[PDB]
Formats: sequence, structure tokens, C-alpha cells
Amino acid sequence: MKRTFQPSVLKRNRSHGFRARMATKNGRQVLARRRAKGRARLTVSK
Amino acid sequence: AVVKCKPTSPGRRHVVKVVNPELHKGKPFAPLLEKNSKSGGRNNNGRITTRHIGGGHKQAYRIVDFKRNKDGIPAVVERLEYDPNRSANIALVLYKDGERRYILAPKGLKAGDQIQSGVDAAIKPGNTLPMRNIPVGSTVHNVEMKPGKGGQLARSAGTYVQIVARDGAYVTLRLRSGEMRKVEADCRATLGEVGNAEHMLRVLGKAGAARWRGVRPTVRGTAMNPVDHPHGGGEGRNFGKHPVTPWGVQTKGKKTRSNKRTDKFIVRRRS
Amino acid sequence: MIREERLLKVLRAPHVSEKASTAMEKSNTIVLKVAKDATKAEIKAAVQKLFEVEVEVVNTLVVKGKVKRHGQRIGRRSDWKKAYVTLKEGQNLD
RNA sequence: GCUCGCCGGAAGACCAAGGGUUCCUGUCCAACGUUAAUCGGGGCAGGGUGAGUCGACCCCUAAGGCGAGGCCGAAAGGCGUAGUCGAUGGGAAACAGGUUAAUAUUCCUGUACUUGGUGUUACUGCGAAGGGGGGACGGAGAAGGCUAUGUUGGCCGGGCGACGGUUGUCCCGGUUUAAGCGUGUAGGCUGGUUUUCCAGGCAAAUCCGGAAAAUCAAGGCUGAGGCGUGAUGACGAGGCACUACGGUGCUGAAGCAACAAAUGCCCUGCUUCCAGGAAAAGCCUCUAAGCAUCAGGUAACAUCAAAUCGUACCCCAAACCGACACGGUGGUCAGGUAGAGAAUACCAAGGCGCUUGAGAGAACUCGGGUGAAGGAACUAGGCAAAAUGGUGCCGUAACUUCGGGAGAAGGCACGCUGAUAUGUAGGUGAGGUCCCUCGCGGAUGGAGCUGAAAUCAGUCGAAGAUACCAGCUGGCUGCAACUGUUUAUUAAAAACACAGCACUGUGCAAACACGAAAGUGGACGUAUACGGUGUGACGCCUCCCGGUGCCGGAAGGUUAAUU
RNA sequence: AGGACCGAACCGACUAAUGAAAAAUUAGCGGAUGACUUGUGGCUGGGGGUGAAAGGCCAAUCAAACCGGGAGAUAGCU
Repeated sequence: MKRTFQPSVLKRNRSHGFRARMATKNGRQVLARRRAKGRARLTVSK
Repeated sequence: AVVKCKPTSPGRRHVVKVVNPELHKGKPFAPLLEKNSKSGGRNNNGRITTRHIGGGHKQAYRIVDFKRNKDGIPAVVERLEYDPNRSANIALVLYKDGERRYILAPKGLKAGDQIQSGVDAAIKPGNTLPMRNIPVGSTVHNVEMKPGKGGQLARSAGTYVQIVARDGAYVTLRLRSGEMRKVEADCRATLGEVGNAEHMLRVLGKAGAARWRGVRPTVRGTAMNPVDHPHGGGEGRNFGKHPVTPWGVQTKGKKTRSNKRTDKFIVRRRS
Repeated sequence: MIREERLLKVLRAPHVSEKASTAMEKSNTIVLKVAKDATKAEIKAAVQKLFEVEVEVVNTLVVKGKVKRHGQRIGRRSDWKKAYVTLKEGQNLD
């Protein structure tokens, strides 16, 4: 059965990666929040 | 000519082709072509703005000349061509100076026919001249509304406009709708009827044909649930409401012209 | 023209292994560990100056670091660049 | 190790995606592995991924994204021009063999190619953000020419049979060889060459386009395959020396022909159809500003250059997505016998026996087999099973929109052997002989090779479409015309859609829709068009305006802000 | 020629019996040149999308997704 997650690296990056996040204000905010939290992996970026 | 297809399958039974042999069997004039990608009836916001558009065959855009400005140079008609972008047929013409253009093919036109734009040009089919120069009572097509703009009225397969009157700086056109309309007399117009007049006799004959013409299916409001359309819901087949668009506006009869800027030009509305 | 200083920095070590040995013996090709940033030309230059030996050609590759586990904690070894440097016929290297 | 069994259009081989060391070696067996484990995709250590020509990067663009100014918006921000990004598409170049425990079009061996500089001598119009060409394109169909590949014969090497026969019309194996360079064929496209002029191609153009005129019927472009060379080489069945029983080193015969033949190539072709079928660069060409006897261009030749990143391994799976060593997952390769076939059966190459076994042979459950007599009596319902099942030929009703219905129904023939005919009809096609504008040419010729289908005669069996494979049929009737679509995971239908029909709106800055707006879709469309609504092929058809809507009217009554 | 026919791949899911499986199995079944199917990338966003329309689908979630916040909502009820 075709399950929901069907990985594709480029797609992932474009969607969720650092640059995408940077591009918008909300993305930036998210990043900031993550930083505040103390996340080790700030984004999906490898 | 129209051709009723033999019923060798259902979905072919009710098909009627409109088969013109005089069209060019060949690749079109490639310099006048350009790309034309499909919308899916969706705007820059990405939302569907006009339902039921989608798919259909890839099509190039033939760059048709509706402005028709080669004044004084006589052109000769090379060939008639199928245009997928319109109900009419187009005609590749060749000016004496070596330029080619596509034009709407008018009714009588065929390969070898000479045509001409300009004030001086002969009042014959396919020739183009300002409506002050065109005799009253004549049938014209590809009619400009603003001088210099390009033909906007009567472009469709078997349309034409009657010049009913010329009163000073304006002329009154009897448009195909039945609307009588004032138009500046310096606006250009092509003599005769536009070509492909048996276009309306064609019958698609199956669902697939429609699809091929980029038309997705249309669901009836009454078949929906109330959350979707004003007509929706009802156990079994109900419909106890005045017909309306998907956005609640009356559909059987309610007029929607709001343009107060061009009310002056409309001599009489259609009926 | 590569700088002397740069050249010195380029070459990290000789690589000892069976394959390397074989290369040395049969094909006259030495297997070096080099700086990850070191391009082929640079490497060649280094070889020529620092080992005093004519170079035919340099093939490079990047070796990826193995992931290991020291007790409970996971940790990755570093990536590093390997270079097969083929010396010209008759060139004997100390 | 020897048997046995299973897959073989895969359960084999090679990739993409995704994973990220799972690869190979040594070593260890606590845990992990549904049991044991000496084994492992487990633990620990070490090793392993080699590129000018494969892929990325790179040049070019599609959908789309971002977007200087800009337009718009309380703010945030939205849209968008110039531009700049974006492959899933376009763009230079490598093949064969050998090798590692583990990499290879990457190493080695041989033999190649490419496009850049730099320098040269030789020549002499070069030059783009511009012009033109080209790139550059659909579906279906039909062949014909080919090859991959296979079969048989020849050849070469080996064999003479654990049991009757087996020196022959006998048995086993092999019989392979690239890119490149040269040739330019089957075949496809197009008339060429020169001269003159011209409101066209944002300017110019010797280019393209258009007009004339002259003169020659062959000119050019394209093109699989073959042939030659590449190759006195490589590979080569197996023999022979050493042996850490893993292998290593030497050696090496023949290496042809015919027939059959793709869904691959010629073919981005041809024929045809309507639903009318990307873009931009590379590439070719034309000039402008310019420079002017300099640069730049093409000419060969020399030299230098091609960086960087990926390359292990899994990849229909125990390594990816499914919590698991548990269904899903795009591309490429496609042997034999039978067969229409990529179906099916048995096999090859290759890969596996699915990580608990051992007994026993109760009830009951699951999955199968057979069944006296009866044959739907079962049951809500013939549910399920049983049956039908192939090719050829004969034959086939109502009704019909004249196409259908129809594979209607129903029947007959079917193996093997011999003969017709030591193998026919056909297919292919070598020598020889003749012609010739000389070649991959044309004629004639028929050797050899291949080879159905039929008829007649015999013959075996209970049974010849013998297995696997492979329609059940007919009669009346509701609904929906039809092919389609639908409740991912209890509903596939009579529901939705549909061609068709009708009403209605909409004159273009269209109606309408998404947007505080700018704008965008509608549409680069223009009433034979577009939107909405209902109805739903085809046939025969299809009173009430009092109520509620809509349309038109505006005499009077009533009536807002305002005053 | 064909939204033509029979039929593998491929796409589906009508009948049947039966956790390996949070929808599968085996045996049959429908479509199979098209209103087909499929890879890669793109776009549409929550009273919003998309919908051959079932209130279907929008990450095992849908008559209004998920995450965080208002928030210790309120609970004459248990």
C-alpha cells in the first residue's frame, strides 16, 4: 500500500529547507523560534 | 461539407464532421506561430476562476492579423489553414513586398485571390477599408470599435455585421446579436462574411470530443449538497428555489450589464 | 604556479594498505592522503617538488568517514582525500 | 561436496529514486536474529569508491518561482517589467579486452575521439544585446530494408559408453571479436547554378522573403545495415606446469555458411487523420556600431587543457515507503521447446528452498481431489462449485438506429505414420552466363537452405483443441442510451458525467470568478463566442401568469440623507 | 476508422472464502489507443482549496486539516 511519506530530497529541501525558511517572514520566525528552543537541527537541511 | 459518420461504434454514430478539403494539409507558417500554454481556467492566484476548462490538445498560437495595416500593397492568398485557436479558418497571404500574414479567411476567399487594405482599396470580399469608405447596407466582418486597435466584432466562423447607417462621424452597426451599435466611422472593417459558416453544423458525438476541446465536465447544482451550491440537497430530486449561479445570483433572466461608460454607443439592445 | 607554502600543506601522508602496495609495485602509482581542498594539479606539484619525482597523472577520490559508536555515544570519523599518483616509467620512490 | 526441489517477462541481471558503509577481510556471539548458531545486513578492528569522453556541475530554456525600478496595499505584504533561477526536455567527445577479497566505459593493455586555448606559417573582412535559418517536435496505420538474437549445417577439439544397441544420418562442447576511420548502400527529402531588381525581416545586410531572366537535368542534404580496415592482435573449448586446494603462470584448435528473425534501428521517415501537435541555447549564416593594413576570422601543425563533486553496496527489496529481517515502488535487459503471444507449461544463464525443528496421522478448521442413485429438491438468491473453453469449415432467429444482434444458437474435422511431393505451395537465394553510366550496380539463372495448409491411405488409444491454457447458453422484463466517473478503508448503482436539447445572461475594459487593490483568469477568444441553469443519445412528442421570482412600465400614492 | 472486439503487461476492485497486512489473500472479475495510464517537477490552503458531486479528498485525521496560543474556555453533568 502506497504510504503517505514518499521521500524525495530535492522536494524536501524546496519545501522545508533552510533557504525556503529564510525566504519568507513566517519561515524566519519559525527558525528564530527553533533557535530559542535550542534545536540542534535548525532545519531539514542535512 | 458536413459528413454524418457511419455508426460503426456508439460514440461514432451521432458524429457529424465538417470536412473542408481546401485547407492546407501541412505544417503551418512557422514564423507566425508562437507558444500558447494552457491555463486550466486558473488565474495568477492559482485559483480556478472559470469552471469546466482543462486539458485538451496542445495548440500553437497562429499570429492572426486583425489590425490589417498594409495599406496599398496588394496581397495574394497563398492558402487556407486550420487554426485550432478559433472557429474561423485563417488564410496565409503574401504581400507584393515579400511579407506574409495570417488573416481571417472570409466566405468566398481561396488560393490565388487578391486582397487589399486601405482607403483606396476595391469594395470586394477580403479587402479592408474604413467604414466611412464602405457603402451603407454592406456586410462586413472583423470590425474595429476604436480606430487603430484591431478588429473585435464579427470574428467567429460565420459572422458578419451590417452597416445600417452612417450619421456624421459615426456609423451604426447591426451586430450579430441583434444589438445596434454606434461606431466611429474611421474604424476599419473587412468586406464580406467571415469564412467557416458550416462550423455550427458539426456535432461532437461523444464525451471525448468535448474533452479534446479542453472542456471538463459540468456538474449540475441540483446534484450537489447544500454546502456546495444553492440548489444542493433534497432527498431524492428536489428543487424548490429560483435558479441561481453557484454564487447565488439569478440565472434565468436577470440582466447583468452594468457598463454606464458605453451605454451611449448602444443604439438598441438585442432581443 | 602554486606557492611553496601551499604545496607543503597539501600532502598529508602515505597510505599503507594491500591495494596501495600493489599499486606501488605493479603500476608505479603511490597512494597518498592529501588535504581535502587539494586539487589534482596542486597535488602533482607537491609530489614533484617534495618527493623530487616526475608525475604522469593524479587520480583523486574522497573517502567518506565511517560512523562509529564509542560506548553509548554515536560519532562520525572525518572525510579525507586519497590520491593515486602515477609516477613516470623508471621513477623509484624512497 | 553429491543428490532433490522452486523461480526463470523472475524469486535472474543493470540503474534511477530513497537509504548511507549495509560492500570486502579478519575476529567475537552478551544483546539483536521469532529456535540453535561456529553463521549474519549483529558487535569490534582494518580495508575498499581512481574518469577530458558515464552522471552531476556547466550552457539553454518549460510549467512555475524570485524579481531592480514599477503599480497596488493600515503594517506585514500582493502583483509584476527588465532580469534572474527552474528538468521531467535541447546542448562536444570511448570502445574492446585484462585485472581486485572488495572499483572500473574511472586502473592496466591495445586502438580512438572532442573543444578549448596558446604558438605558427599560410591567408585576409572581422565584428551583436540585432536579422534570418536551424534546432523544432501530434495520434494512428502500413509496409519494405535491416540488425540484436536464435536454429541448422559445415569446421575444430574431445568422446566410443555402469543395462540391450551405439565408428555413425552417432554423442558433448566451442565456433566470439567493439568504438573509431574509410566506403555512402536499401531507402527518404528537395529541382539546382548564375544574373538582375524590390514599399518586407524595428536600422543595415552579400543572409532570408518576394519578383523577374538565363541555363543545366543532375545538384545537394539525409540515411540503417553491409563490406573493408581496427585485428600477424585480443578472447577462445579445454590441455599443461605449480599448489597456502582459494587459485596462480604458461599455452591455445577452429573461429565459416545458410536460414529464421524483433516490439530494437533506417523512421525526428512515409501514408493518413483531426483533436492540428514546447521553448531557448549550442550550431549555420547576415550584416551594424566599430576597427582598418592591427586585431579578429579558417588552414594545418606543434604544444598545453579539461578543474570540481558522484562512483562501494541494496534498489519489486531483510538495506527504500510500510513501528518488524512485515503490501507499495519508475526505467533498461528479454535465451531454448511448444505457442498467436512479454499468456501458459517445462527449462537455460543466473538466483533461491522463504531462520524454529522432530513426530503423530483424533475431533474440528483451512486449501484441494473423487464420489452410487437423484440433479436446485439447497438457498433470500444456483451463493459456491460444476460446466463451457482452441483453430478451420458449415450454419445462425426475433428485433434493428441497417452498423448490428453474432462467437447468436447448433454442428463437423483435429493425434501419429506413409504417400501425393526421398520436402509440395510459397519464402529465401550461391555459383555460372550476359549487360554496364563500374558499384554495396542491373539482368538471367536456379544450387543449397527453409517451409506451412491440404487430400488420400494406414495406424494406436476409453479418449488426439489430450497437460497448463481456454466463452456457459437461451427466453421474458424494470432502470440507465452508449465508453466513462464515484463514497482511499462495509454502498459501483437506477447515483455523477456524457454527446444532444432548451432557457437565460454577456457588444468586449464582456458577463462572471479570484483578489481592501494592483492585477489575473474568461481569452491573446468576440455572439457559429463565452458564462450560468435545467434536461440528458435516437425516435414520437412536450391548459394555468392568481401565488413567489424575473423582465418592462412609470401616471398616481408612499418614501432616505439633505434642506 | 474506432471513448470498436478478445486478451497479458499496466490501471482498477464486482463475487468468494480466508491479521502476514491499521483494508491484505487466494480463486475467479472490469477497463486495457483512451473522457487511458505512469515517472519527474510545478500550482491551488482551511469557511479555504479541489471535487464526472460521495459531504468525497486535502499526510492512517474532515459537515470545516494539523501545530502552537487565548486556556486552568465553560461543564446547573459524571
